[PDB]
Order: sequence, then structure tokens, then C-alpha cells
Amino acid sequence: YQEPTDPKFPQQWYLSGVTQRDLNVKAAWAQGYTGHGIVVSILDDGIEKNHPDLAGNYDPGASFDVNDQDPDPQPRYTQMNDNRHGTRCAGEVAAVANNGVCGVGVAYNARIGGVRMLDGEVTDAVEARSLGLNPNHIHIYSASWGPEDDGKTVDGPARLAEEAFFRGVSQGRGGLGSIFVWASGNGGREHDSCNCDGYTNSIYTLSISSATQFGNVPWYSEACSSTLATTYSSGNQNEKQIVTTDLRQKCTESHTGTSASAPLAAGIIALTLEANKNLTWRDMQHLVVQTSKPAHLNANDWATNGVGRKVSHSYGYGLLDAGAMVALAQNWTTVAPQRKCIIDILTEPKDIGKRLEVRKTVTACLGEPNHITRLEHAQARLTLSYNRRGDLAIHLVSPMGTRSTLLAARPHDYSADGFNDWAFMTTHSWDEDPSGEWVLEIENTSEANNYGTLTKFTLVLYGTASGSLVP
Ligand SMILES: CC(=O)NC[C@H]1CC[N@H+](Cc2cc(Oc3cnc(N4CC[NH+](CC[C@@H](C)C(=O)[O-])CC4)nc3)nc(-c3cc(Cl)cc(Cl)c3)c2)CC1
Ligand SMILES: *[C@@H]1O[C@H](CO)[C@@H](O)[C@H](O)[C@H]1NC(C)=O
Ligand SMILES: [Ca+2]
Ligand SMILES: [Ca+2]
Ligand SMILES: [Ca+2]
Ligand SMILES: [Cl-]
Ligand code: NA
Ligand code: NA
Ligand code: NA
Ligand code: NA
Repeated sequence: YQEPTDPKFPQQWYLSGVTQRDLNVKAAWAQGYTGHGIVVSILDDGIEKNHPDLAGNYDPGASFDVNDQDPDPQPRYTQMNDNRHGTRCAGEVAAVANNGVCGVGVAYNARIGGVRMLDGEVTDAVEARSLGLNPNHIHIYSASWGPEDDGKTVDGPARLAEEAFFRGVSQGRGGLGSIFVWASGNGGREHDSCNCDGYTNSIYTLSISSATQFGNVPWYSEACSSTLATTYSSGNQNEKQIVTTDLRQKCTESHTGTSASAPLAAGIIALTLEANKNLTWRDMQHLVVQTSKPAHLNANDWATNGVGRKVSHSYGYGLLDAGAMVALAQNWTTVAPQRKCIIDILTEPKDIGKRLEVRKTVTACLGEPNHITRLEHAQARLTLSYNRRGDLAIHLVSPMGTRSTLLAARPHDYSADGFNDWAFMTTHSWDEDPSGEWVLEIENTSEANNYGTLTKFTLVLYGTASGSLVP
């Protein structure tokens, strides 16, 4: 295998590292996987389709302009270079290799497009028309943004966008399901808690957080239980950043944030789909769970779950490992059809006060076609009132003892509107047997005499009843 000759490839430390602090992408390339035949679309502020490092891989069939309602996603050029982010992300996935320009994409032979959707009012329809763009041509969608990362917002896809997610994973990609890759958020300095973002909190999105070059949790990271894995991104000013294509036919060495991590994951997923084009949207999440690597990622919350995997709310199952992903994809057996077990927990509303614990022993739909012995995602769908929402911290403990943080305290969240059937999601009990006692904890983290009521707690289990590995 001959590694890329591009002038800035040596500066793409998260690929070309010889120190083991990288995404192990060269190993995938050396197995023959470069993204050939795979189609990725960047949902953002547009894509400079004539960029010298993107033109050779540019695919109009992966592109649209929902802001101006035309097929051409070219960015709006301004003095401050406002609409450059989509172009930066496109190059992370699929910048051309061995052409004397900038560096390379993770999947440097994949086809790449962009949806111009963020340069205008982002409505439910705009979101739905973007997520649902050409779903039998585009394999993988990359989205780096969502509701405001101000640490006080609770919002997610409205009706059309949620319908687009279910249509995508159900009928997209020939029935195998669109793969939606999401950044878990940039709200770290606002103490944001990312299950409050219904896009990254969705089971239908494969959610990605960031690690700095030295293996630390960056200032901008949000912790939450819905995150699945991690890719490198920026950190302090002694740590390197992401190197990629930039607006006006330039390169950049200063692409940053969790919003730079999701495209790298999308590229790794593109290599993996080249290795096995029959992978379903759920198969891809299984591969990520099984192959991601905690080693050398620093966090104070690494915990071993019930099947022996380390999980963190900052990192999910750890750093993506592209060589391992493509190796395991090749002979992967398609997972069984997805089951869903609905358990309405409360017999009466419960006063929260200073602290509430709800314990329930469940059989996970024993005797039914939705019996689950092998969990994938789990949700605690909660309806509650509270006088100051951000004073609440919420945890969910599985029968195997895995304590998922569903919500951390959010000091800026002064809302008195509570949670209205909010489906807090955790990935940390993946492959556990969910039969047994679940424990929900709601606590007032403030010394204030806060008050409210939990009126509904639905435990929703997804998964299967076959195919488990030895822990
Ligand atoms: C009841 C109803 O009908 N309820 C409609 C709302 C439902 C909730 N939704 C949330 C939402 C807001 C949002 O709002 C924005 C707007 N704009 C940005 N931008 C633009 C500026 N950019 C500058 C970057 C520069 C500084 C740089 O390069 O650093 C940052 C990102 N981000 C988020 N997006 C998304 C979204 C983003 C992507 Cl990607 C894909 C999809 Cl599907 C949805 C979603 C808004 C409409
Ligand atoms: C894809 O997987 C399905 C489900 O196991 C199987 O029926 C089908 O034959 C597979 N197709 C290919 C081309 O491998
Ligand atoms: Ca246009
Ligand atoms: Ca190049
Ligand atoms: Ca957030
Ligand atoms: Cl469902
Ligand atoms: Na965000
Ligand atoms: Na997700
Ligand atoms: Na444990
Ligand atoms: Na059990």
C-alpha cells in the first residue's frame, strides 16, 4: 500500500499517526477500502463543488439547495466566509487523494455532496427535505449541528423530520436504512447535556463526540448517554486540529469542534459500507459498539457495563477504529429484525420533591414477539413538571447494574416547562439482557426547595432475542 502524497497529509495526524493516537484509517486503506461506490452527503451551509480537492469526487445526486429551492448547493460567498463549514466537512469525508492539493478524505474515493440547508430559516420542512434527499442514492448523511447548544434548550425533530428519520431507516438504501451520522454537540462550556438534543438523542442517528490530540475531553464536549463513539478533533492551542478543504479553493488547518468529528465518522462508516454493502443501519451501530476503543481516552466516568464493555458519557464506546470496522464488517451476519418492548411503569403520579426513585422489575415482553433478551437502545420516556428544569439530574440503572446518566444538571436551564414525553436514550446497556429491575433516579441538585411531579415513565426497550457474543 502506498500512502497518500498530498502536501498536507503528514499534518492529518488523526489519520497518518505512527503513534497509535489515530483512527487507524491507514489499516483500512491497506485492506483495499477507500469508499469506492459509497455516497455521502453533508447537511450544512453548502458545498464548494468546484473546490480542487472536491471536484473529482463531487456528486450532484448527493446534493440540493433547500434554502433557495434549487439543485445547486454552492455556498453564498461573504466577506466573513460565513458559509464555509459544509466545504470543510466535505473534505474530511472525501477530499481527493494523490492530487497535490491539501490532504485527503477518510474515504477519498467516495462520492460527496452537500445539502445547503443552514443558510436560511431552518424549518421542520427544510429538515425533512434534507434528511430525505435522494435516499436510494445517498448512503450516509452527516449532520454537525442541531438545536441551540446554549445549555437551556430542549428540542428535537418536529413531525416531518421525525417522519423523515423513520422513512429513511425503514425504506432508505433499498430497505437497509439510511445511515444518519450526528455530532453530539458543542455546548460544553454552557454545561449542555446532549440528551436534550433530540437529533443526537435519536436511536436513528449514530452519534459521535470528540477527543483532543492528547486524549482529553475538549472544552466544547457535551456528555450524554445517547452518544455511541468518538473521533479526534480540536483541543487547546498546543494540540493540533482538523486539516481539510476550505471555502475559496483553500485549505485549512484549523477546523474544530464536535462538528468536525461527525464527518470523520461518516468517512469511516463509508469505508465500512464498501467492505459490506448489505449492512443495515442497525448493523452499523453494532459494528461501532463492538470495535471502538477506549484506550488512552481520559475520562473520570469510564464504567464497565453488563457485557464487559467500557463506556463513558463523554466518549460512548471510545475511539472509532477504521481498520477494525472494515475487518468485522466483511463477514458480519445481519442482525435479527428490531423488536420494541413498551413498559408503562407508574401506577400513579409521583411527587419529585428533593429526590424520587422509581424501581420496577420487568420481564421485557416475555412470551411476546417483542421479547428482548439482547438490548440495543433503551429509552426512559418521561413526562414531568418541575419549577426549574436545569436543577434536575436523572439516572437510569439497568438490571445488570449499568448506571446511565439521562440528564445532568444544566445551570442555565431556568425553564418551568418540564419534559413532555421526552425520550431520554441510552446506548450504555447495548447487548445486556433487560429483564429484571430497572431503577429511575430523579434528584434536585440544588439547595432550593424545588417541586414537581412525574406523571408518566415509559420504559421502551429495543433489540432482539438472538445472536449474542460471550461477554
Ligand atoms: C414545531 C416545529 O415546526 N419546530 C421546528 C424546529 C424543530 C427543531 N429544529 C432544530 C434545529 C435547529 C437548527 O438550527 C441551526 C441553524 N444553523 C446552524 N448553523 C448555521 C451557522 N453555522 C455557523 C458555523 C460557523 C460559525 C463555522 O463554520 O464555525 C453553525 C450551524 N445550526 C443549527 N438546525 C437543525 C438541524 C441541523 C442540521 Cl445540520 C440538520 C438537521 Cl436535519 C437539523 C435543527 C428547528 C426547527
Ligand atoms: C443481505 O442480507 C439479507 C438478510 O440476511 C439477505 O437475505 C440477503 O441475501 C443479503 N444480500 C446480499 C447481497 O448479501
Ligand atoms: Ca443554489
Ligand atoms: Ca488532496
Ligand atoms: Ca447540545
Ligand atoms: Cl419505534
Ligand atoms: Na449541536
Ligand atoms: Na443518536
Ligand atoms: Na458494571
Ligand atoms: Na435480568
